[PDB]
Amino acid sequence: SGFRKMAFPSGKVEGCMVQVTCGTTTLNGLWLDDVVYCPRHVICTSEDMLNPNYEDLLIRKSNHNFLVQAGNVQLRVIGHSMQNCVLKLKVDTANPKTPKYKFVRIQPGQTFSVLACYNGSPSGVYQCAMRPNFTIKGSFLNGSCGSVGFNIDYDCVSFCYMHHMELPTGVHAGTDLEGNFYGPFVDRQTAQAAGTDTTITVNVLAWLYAAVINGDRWFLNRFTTTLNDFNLVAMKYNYEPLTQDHVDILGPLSAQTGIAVLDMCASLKELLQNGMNGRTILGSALLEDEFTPFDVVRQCSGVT
Amino acid sequence: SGFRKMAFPSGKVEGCMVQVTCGTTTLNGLWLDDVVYCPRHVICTSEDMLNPNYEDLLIRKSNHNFLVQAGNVQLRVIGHSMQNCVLKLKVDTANPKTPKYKFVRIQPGQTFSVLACYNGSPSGVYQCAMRPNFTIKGSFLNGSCGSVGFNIDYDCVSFCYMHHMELPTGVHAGTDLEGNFYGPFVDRQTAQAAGTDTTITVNVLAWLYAAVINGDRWFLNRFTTTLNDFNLVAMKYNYEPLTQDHVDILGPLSAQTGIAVLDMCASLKELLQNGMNGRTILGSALLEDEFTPFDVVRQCSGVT
Ligand SMILES: COC(=O)c1cccc(NS(C)(=O)=O)c1
Ligand SMILES: COC(=O)c1cccc(NS(C)(=O)=O)c1
Repeated sequence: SGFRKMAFPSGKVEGCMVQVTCGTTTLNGLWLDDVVYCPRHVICTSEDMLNPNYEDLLIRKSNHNFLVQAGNVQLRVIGHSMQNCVLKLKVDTANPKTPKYKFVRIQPGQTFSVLACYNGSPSGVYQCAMRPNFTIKGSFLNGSCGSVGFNIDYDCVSFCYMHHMELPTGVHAGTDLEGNFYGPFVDRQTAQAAGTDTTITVNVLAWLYAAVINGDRWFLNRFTTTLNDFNLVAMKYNYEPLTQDHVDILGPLSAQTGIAVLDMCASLKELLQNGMNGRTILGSALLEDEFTPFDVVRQCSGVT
Repeated sequence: SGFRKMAFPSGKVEGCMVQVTCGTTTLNGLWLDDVVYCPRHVICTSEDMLNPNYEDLLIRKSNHNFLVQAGNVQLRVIGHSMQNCVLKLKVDTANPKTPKYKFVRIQPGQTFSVLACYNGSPSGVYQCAMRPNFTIKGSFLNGSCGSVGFNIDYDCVSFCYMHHMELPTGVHAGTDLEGNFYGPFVDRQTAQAAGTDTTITVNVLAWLYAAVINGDRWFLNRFTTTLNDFNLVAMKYNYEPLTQDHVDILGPLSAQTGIAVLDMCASLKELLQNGMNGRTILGSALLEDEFTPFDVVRQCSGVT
């Protein structure tokens, strides 16, 4: 029993973290096989960052300008290319600790673990979600760029995020491992405002199911609703619309608890309209939206 | 910027987790040097668990009755002893991945990371605190016993917790790595009620400092207080008393933010008396008490 905000074990990713230095800029890289992936803004002075022309800045850089250190040993860079907003540094040595891995671009609402690193050295691990506005709410200081976000399916690490940017509002933007930003963000020190940070409805429902499974039942009400009725309320409260695809995904949590998805929707509706009245659910005084349905299944069934 | 509930990187501990089986009971062990540490209740049938006599149950067990598996390879048990509520299984092979490590008994209020394991296989990592009633609020299913709690000081893992028990209320009890229970709990399936789960005052203050550092300032008030005045309010709200030792520990957070510890105490006092009024601090609608002052320093300074 008990339900915790849980990150994947970080060991497989710890073994992939290196320090990348270009001139006076040091950040983190991800070493998979004989390639080190890092944010292309490693090539920038903070001055460059105001209006960088990355192709033009890259002409001034050779293989030997990229200093890659894995622990306290230098890797030989034998090639480099720009893919979108990441640099791929070819090194002469395959990472001996390369895990099975995939590159996956996640959708808003999906959760992942971040291994926060400074100078290629891991400091901590935490669980994030891709927000509906394609930001993440991270914990990232100067030097944390190139820290990555990941999921693990048994023995295979799916890399979904690399850290690039803090917005003036202190929320975070970054790329998939093909260098493509999530959302409309760019690796430039310019005014970039995030859209509405809406609540991930399907995730709140999953967590309400988790609460029922763990004995927190006080919010279960006598009502049901429809998707259209629920969605009118959702809109009003800046919750993402719920689709039949979301209802389908929640099906196993419905089955386990014998609470129809639309019944839990009506319980959520009442919680939005009435508030918590100073009560908690799973030790939270707000509705948690950074557990996916699968996260709830995983933690409530003990997958390794 | 940003402030997250952050666990230590789990890699060093992942490398120490093994499966221990005695008869039909499988749980987790911790392999350090040539010793596997596990809960002594590995020897119990659930029937035994109602009134176990551990010395008497152990007479029926030999070295070969303890099956230790590290990944998919069996370790040879050449010795076994009971220390308090843990078994120490001597194996013929030193763990090649043994990190630098210490055994530390923590005080209530101290935080640590838990690597949740099933069948010697890590499923996730989360951040806990030793509650003032010597429980922890974990996420632990059947098979998770022998999962451990730890801190890392640079390269040295300090092991502070091993999981043993879920109380009828679904909170958790376990031991230090010398087999001594935290609090008055015993490894017996009997009625064991926890005391008052009080709020770790010094931890809430630290997190309020973290909030100021990250731009959440709305709760800063025009008041100050004294330890005695604050403590009258603390008592009323089931907050732990604040000592001059706690004030001393908060000193660096005071210095960084220029907010006197007693001023932040007066801000906390008003938050207890007035509530949050539907506002959040660092994305929480309650006062978070599972960050230590050092945790705040660590995350706000980027230690690795
Ligand atoms: C077991 O049913 C699920 O929760 C489930 C099924 C299939 C896929 C997922 N992935 S998710 C939570 O990101 O959308 C969850
Ligand atoms: C830097 O000042 C601190 O926060 C500090 C100093 C010394 C020790 C600690 N350990 S603790 C938070 O567990 O009580 C924190």
